[PDB]
Amino acid sequence: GLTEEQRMMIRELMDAQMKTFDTTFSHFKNFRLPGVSREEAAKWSQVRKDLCSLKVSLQLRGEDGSVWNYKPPADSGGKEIFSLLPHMADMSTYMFKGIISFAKVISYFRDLPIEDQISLLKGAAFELCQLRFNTVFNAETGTWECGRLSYCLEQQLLLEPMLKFHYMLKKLQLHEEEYVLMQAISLFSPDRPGVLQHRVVDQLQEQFAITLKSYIECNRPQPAHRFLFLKIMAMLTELRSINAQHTQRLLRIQDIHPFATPLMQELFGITSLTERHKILHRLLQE
Amino acid sequence: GLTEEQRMMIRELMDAQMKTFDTTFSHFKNFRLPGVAAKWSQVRKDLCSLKVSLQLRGEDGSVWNYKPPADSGGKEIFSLLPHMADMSTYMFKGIISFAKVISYFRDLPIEDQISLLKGAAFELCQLRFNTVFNAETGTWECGRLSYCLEFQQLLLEPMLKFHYMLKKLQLHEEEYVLMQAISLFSPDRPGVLQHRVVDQLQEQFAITLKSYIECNRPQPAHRFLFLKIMAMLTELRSINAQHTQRLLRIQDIHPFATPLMQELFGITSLTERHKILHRLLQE
Ligand SMILES: CC(C)(O)CNC(=O)C[C@H]1CN(S(=O)(=O)c2ccc(F)cc2)c2ccc(C(O)(C(F)(F)F)C(F)(F)F)cc2S1
Repeated sequence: GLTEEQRMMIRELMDAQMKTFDTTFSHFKNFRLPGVSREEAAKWSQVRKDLCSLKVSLQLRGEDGSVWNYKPPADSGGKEIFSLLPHMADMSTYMFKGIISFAKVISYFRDLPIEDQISLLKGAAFELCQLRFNTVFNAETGTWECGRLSYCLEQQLLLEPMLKFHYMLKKLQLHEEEYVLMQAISLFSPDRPGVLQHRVVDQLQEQFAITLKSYIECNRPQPAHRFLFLKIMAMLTELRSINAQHTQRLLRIQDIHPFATPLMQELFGITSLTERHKILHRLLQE
Repeated sequence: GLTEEQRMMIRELMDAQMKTFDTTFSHFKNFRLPGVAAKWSQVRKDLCSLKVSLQLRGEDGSVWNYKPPADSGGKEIFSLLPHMADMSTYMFKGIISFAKVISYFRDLPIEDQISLLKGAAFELCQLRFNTVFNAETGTWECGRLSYCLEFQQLLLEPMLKFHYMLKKLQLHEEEYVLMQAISLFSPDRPGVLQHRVVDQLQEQFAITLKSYIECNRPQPAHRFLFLKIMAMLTELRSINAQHTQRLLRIQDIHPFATPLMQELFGITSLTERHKILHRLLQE
């Protein structure tokens, strides 16, 4: 169906995925859990909007069958709005370490300069996390099934860009190979801030895009999936728009309530690329 | 009507109840929680019948709910035990404080103070838990903490039957506190030397309770109330004997009791053998 170069490209991405994506969250342990001025007011009013827009309940299923469940608090008008942030900080960081490992194991990425690698990971980390999270998303129950951990959502949610993305991507019933090809397309994005070898990255992305188009023609019937490829490219455009939204969101919260882990500060630009990104450089050279 | 001596007696117990019973459970903190041989066949039969889910409401409105694991079998049946022991110890410390602020109890030799406390701790705890028990939901509403029952099968557990039965009488605060005093001043407890004084004390609290009822409960619903309460107390003594035996069987195959519980229950001269009690009674 596809060429041998195309089959081997997929095989490389699928290997990279099986090796670095802990699908059952079996190594995500020792994480934190929620406990048992005119200019500043404008900041707090905005941050309150950023957080109350997405509400989930936590479910922790014990090995024995015991179930711990965390229902979030209402906006009383204080710090309670930040109860889930250290837990989300640990979850994001775990997910990011997986994504750095994923990129690192790909030859086309490994063969790029360290500075380009850093810039590509800074620009794509969140996007790759969401695509990965989409694979554990249950659209019937409104839940992300993260092994023993579950995140249960509480047309009200269909307005929230992040939620509409998960519901829509899940609707496409994508294959493991298609999710992984979406990951490469997003990772090898030439238009990222700080990318030097723009030409090489553009030729790499186009080859991943061609392989995805070719994979759809060979593996899917006629013609229900006629525009599946273009539907996928639309989702990635939307994903990049949610990424810009999410960076402004995170930075605003970080500004009034510091919560990001050391790796999150590096990825998001919270206070010479190798000098400003020492954790990332270590992780890439391991 | 009530005599001046009876009115003062109620007043004192009521004042002792408020000083020593934190009904909102606001000072209950730093407690353990479940993690995020034919004796085993009997110990499992003790634990299984008393199945509860735990709820924790934060000041913010946030709620942590714990659903327990099923049997077979398996050390998972001992999940709520460290927590239960922390809650018990906290209640027993309030019961100890309750006894201490009572003049009638203070004027007793330290050995009898220990003997009465060892005999009544569980009984007084059960009486105080009944006041926070909601019979409509089967929940002990202990402030931020809630213990919810997971039917004729539920009623097969005497401790659980006692709670529904006692709640049906719809007792006043004065009646609950007089029951505590009657159960505390039990002359028949092991090691009680001052039998006569304790028995005289018990008869005056029982007389005070009878007088309180005649003076305040004239409704047909409350006919025979005094004798029902007295039958409930005898029933509470029976449950207490069964509970001590259940605890000793659980502790033997799975040690969980705090140092105060080991003292109160016997788990291993009176003042030396009960150092913590002796300290608490002096402090
Ligand atoms: C008043 C309250 C209690 O309602 C406030 N809302 C919450 O505490 C919801 C949590 C969960 N979510 S979420 O609902 O958007 C979500 C949950 C699970 C998922 F897998 C994906 C999204 C989330 C996601 C990212 C992020 C972050 O990326 C963000 F803070 F946005 F930067 C983080 F990981 F860095 F923290 C935060 C949250 S907070």
